[PDB]
Amino acid sequence: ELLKPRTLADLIRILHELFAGDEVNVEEVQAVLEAYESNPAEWALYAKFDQYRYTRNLVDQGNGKFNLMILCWGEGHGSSIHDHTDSHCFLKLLQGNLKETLFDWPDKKSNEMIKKSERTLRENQCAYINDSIGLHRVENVSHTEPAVSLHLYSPPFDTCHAFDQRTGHKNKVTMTFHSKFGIRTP
Ligand code: NI
Repeated sequence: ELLKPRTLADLIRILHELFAGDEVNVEEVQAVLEAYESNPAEWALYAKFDQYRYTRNLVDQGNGKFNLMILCWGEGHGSSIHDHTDSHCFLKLLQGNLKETLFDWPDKKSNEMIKKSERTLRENQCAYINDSIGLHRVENVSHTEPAVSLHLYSPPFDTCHAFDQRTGHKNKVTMTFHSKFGIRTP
C-alpha cells in the first residue's frame, strides 16, 4: 500500500521501499511526494541559503538508487535551462512558489529557444520531468518570499547540461552540493 507520509523521515522510509527494485513507478512516487504535508521544522536543517544563487542540499542517498535533496532559492534566484541526464526528476514545493518554463530540445541550427509552456508550481505540489518530456528552467520570481523545494533524481547524477536560450548551444556543468546531511560542504 502507498500510505500518507506522516513526516519527512516517514517519506524517506517510504521512498526507500518504492526504489527497492530496479524500476520506478513514476506516478506512485509523485503521489507519495505530493501527499507529504511540508512541515518546516522537519527540513529546517537542510534549508541553507546563499545570498547570490540557489543551493543544493543533499538529504538522502537512497541506498544508491536516488539522490533526495532540498534546493533553497532566494528571491529572484533561478536555474539555467537544463536537462536531467537520462534520469527521473521529481520536484516538490516545500515553501513558496517556483515558475517552471518548458522548452523543447534544440535542433542543430543555432536559433532562439522559444518556451513551449510555463506554469507556477505551488506549495506541496510535485512536478515531474525527464529528458523525453523536454528541458526546463525553474525560477523563484518572487521579490519577497524564498522558495524551498525537495528534489528526487533517479538514478543519481551530478552532471547535466545548461542550454543558451539564444542559440540552443549546451555546455556540460558539474553540480556540487552546498551541504550534505545538514553539514555545510565548502
Ligand atoms: Ni531541473
